[PDB]
Amino acid sequence: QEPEPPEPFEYI
Amino acid sequence: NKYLVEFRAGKMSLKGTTVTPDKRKGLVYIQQTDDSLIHFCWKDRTSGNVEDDLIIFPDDCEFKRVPQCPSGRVYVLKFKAGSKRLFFWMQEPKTDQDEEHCRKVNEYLNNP
Amino acid sequence: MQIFVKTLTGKTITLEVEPSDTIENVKAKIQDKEGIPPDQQRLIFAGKQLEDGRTLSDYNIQKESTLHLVLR
Repeated sequence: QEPEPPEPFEYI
Repeated sequence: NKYLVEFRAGKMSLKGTTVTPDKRKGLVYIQQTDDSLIHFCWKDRTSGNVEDDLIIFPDDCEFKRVPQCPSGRVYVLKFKAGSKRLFFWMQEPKTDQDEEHCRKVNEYLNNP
Repeated sequence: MQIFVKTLTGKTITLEVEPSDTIENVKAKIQDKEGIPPDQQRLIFAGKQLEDGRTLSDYNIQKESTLHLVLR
């Protein structure tokens, strides 16, 4: 099967 | 046209400070064209459309792991020419090869 | 503004340009310097091939940028 999307994260 | 490295990944969006993902089953790869140029592309595993195709020269980019994402295996194709950051979350089933793919990307982009 | 074009063989040239300038206006400047027909010029920046008819701003190219100049 296939992973689930990542949760939005701040980019720093 | 043979590929030089391929691996399932998806895309993400960088809004302000905030990297938002994309849901499609995509694939990242590197392809050498008949005039020798090195392309870094991403295509929709679903439709098969190639949405991204960039010609990359040594020192253009780094392909790196993103530490701020715990919940995914987020990588960024980043440019020294500016703020062009391109985000991808690994969609491979097994993490075993995340780091080999990251290395071989960087290798073919900078050592073609 | 000041920008640079570097070829693969390593030859660098310095150009004075505006962001309004069109890619063909840039290949003309390169020709006047090196003698290379624009039809033989490919200019790539940040992984995008710069198209005739678009401008340097369209690709948000800024001062001190280096354009990759590949010959056909």
